Amino acid sequence: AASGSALIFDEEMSRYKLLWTDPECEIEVPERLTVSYEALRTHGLAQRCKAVPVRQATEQEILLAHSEEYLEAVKQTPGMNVEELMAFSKKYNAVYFHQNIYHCAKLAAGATLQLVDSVMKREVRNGMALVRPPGHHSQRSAANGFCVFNNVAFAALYAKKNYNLNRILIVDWDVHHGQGIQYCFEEDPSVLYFSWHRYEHQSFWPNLPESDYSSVGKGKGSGFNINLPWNKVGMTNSDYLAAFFHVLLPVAYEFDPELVIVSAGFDSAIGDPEGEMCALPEIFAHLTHLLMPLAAGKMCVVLEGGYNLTSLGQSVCQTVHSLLGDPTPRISGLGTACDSALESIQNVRNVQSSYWSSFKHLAQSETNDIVWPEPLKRMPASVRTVVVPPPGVELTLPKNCQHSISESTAKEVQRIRDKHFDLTDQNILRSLGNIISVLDRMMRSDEVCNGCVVVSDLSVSVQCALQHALTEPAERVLVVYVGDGELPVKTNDGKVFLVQICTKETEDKCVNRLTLCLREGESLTAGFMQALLGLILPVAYEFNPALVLGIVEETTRLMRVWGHMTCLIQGLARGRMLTLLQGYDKDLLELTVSALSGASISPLGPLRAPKPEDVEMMEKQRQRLQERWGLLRCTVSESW
Ligand SMILES: CN1CCN(Cc2ccc(C(=O)NO)cc2)CC1
Ligand SMILES: [K+]
Ligand SMILES: [K+]
Ligand SMILES: [Zn+2]
Repeated sequence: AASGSALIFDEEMSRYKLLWTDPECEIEVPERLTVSYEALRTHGLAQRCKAVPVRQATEQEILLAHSEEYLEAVKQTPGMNVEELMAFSKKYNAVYFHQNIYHCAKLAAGATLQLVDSVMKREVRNGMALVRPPGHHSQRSAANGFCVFNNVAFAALYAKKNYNLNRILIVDWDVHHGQGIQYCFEEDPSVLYFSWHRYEHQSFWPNLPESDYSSVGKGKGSGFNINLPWNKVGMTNSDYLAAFFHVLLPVAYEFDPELVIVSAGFDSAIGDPEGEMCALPEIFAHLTHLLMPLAAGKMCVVLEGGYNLTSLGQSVCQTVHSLLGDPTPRISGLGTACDSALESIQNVRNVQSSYWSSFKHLAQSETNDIVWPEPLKRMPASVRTVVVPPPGVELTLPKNCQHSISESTAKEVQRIRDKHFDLTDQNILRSLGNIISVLDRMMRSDEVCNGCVVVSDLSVSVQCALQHALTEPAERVLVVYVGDGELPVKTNDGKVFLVQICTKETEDKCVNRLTLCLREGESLTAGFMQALLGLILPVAYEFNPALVLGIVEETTRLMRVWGHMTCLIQGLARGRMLTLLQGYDKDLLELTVSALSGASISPLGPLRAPKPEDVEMMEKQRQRLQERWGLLRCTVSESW
């Protein structure tokens, strides 16, 4: 399977600029490209990507998305002087032309096609194109908002034609609406377009009625256009994550795309003068991370906007860091989305309830200057994953996993058995030595990121893992338990949150436990994913653990969702996760190690519908927990 990350960039795309006074376009400058590539170099990220050369898009490639009349017109701009270039530009809204912009527009588009080919040919796993001019405002016969040709639209149309793809997802996280992409695919159910964007009740450029949440697509495309308008500025990390957990991700995992393309404008970041939002550069590590289990990791990230040179470089690095599989930064201070964002989210979920199973329960009453801290260092672990199979069993491990007891650790095991345990089963005592050794190599280390240990006795293993973690000290521990019965886990001090997926319906009592009893049958997969995206991840992100403890008891239908969970759960605690598997199951063990190690997750297939019984259970959990954990909210709360 595919390995690295493509980086596509050429200096030539910085060789056009604005040649006259125009306050509407002053902000789009060649330095955006130079600063972003130079920040990737500074952080050692460009050196770790496969450089793929740019090329020109061909005439027939441009005609996939644009009219002969418009291409013929743009083709004449290289021969124009400044007066003619100014006259030509004024025919369009917020765009300038330059003798070299037609050349550069061909390169930005070809650069995007190069990335698609590298990913679809399995030459790389994923990649990013750093291009100018941007694309997503560009239309069939018009330049618009700095865009000449619609780079990302090309990518989807090209991938449809040349790879016979039937489902492509486009995520536009630029702060502006990509109306050029919306128009291109508005009737096409094979391309799912998602956009959030500063809107302010249509007072913000481009000032379009059809940028609102009620534009869902047309004809056979109904439901495959998703607009989330931001009606106030200052949106934060919590607003962006709420948008992902409660709108985009549920639909994207149900759609099950074969390719993901990101219209990656970083004018949605803190400090940007166009966006005026407040999200930290670190959030793009998580927006990237949360999408990577789709389409077997096949993701093409295409630069659009972003005008604060500092804000821009940091966000580009956080994105490539994530494409490279480096550990995600911890996001602190998360909570409820603001009221305007909850209104936008609840309105889009309601209008989309006719088209997506994650929202269908909503349709019937029966079912209800600017500064900020520099991002910290993200170093990939020497060995990413450590595994301790049962004694004897050697396994075929990925190149970045490794088998594991020191004299010091042996003394600690004896101390613990002497005070707290009596037990002499010499292998469930080797268990404890392995748990303590692997945890020490996770926390007080830097060399290892996560690990998986097979165990016999859950209660002493869990207790030893949990207690050793707490005194390390890891401030908070998220525990994810698949199984029944009660663990030696205390949730009465705030330092532990326990998620439990079980078979017997348990009444929860306090707001530090989430207990999900999902029914038996075919819909267990969709129900689990709905719970993961809409309940588990919101709470876990708000909790912000320093360690994730996963626990599976011996008794297998979740063996189809476990990979997605352990991939997504690595967005917490910088990927520091210890998974305890009770008993040897080679498939589950190999899958756990696969996902812990950063390998691609196999797709689920287009998702069925969850049972209404399960959706009712999940929304009762949300109602019970969302006052404590506001990131769970996907509606505006009632005022007194
Ligand atoms: C406040 N207004 C808003 C719009 N603006 C023109 C404009 C700027 C940036 C983009 C873009 O595409 N950014 O990524 C598009 C149009 C002029 C003043
Ligand atoms: K957008
Ligand atoms: K569409
Ligand atoms: Zn933009």
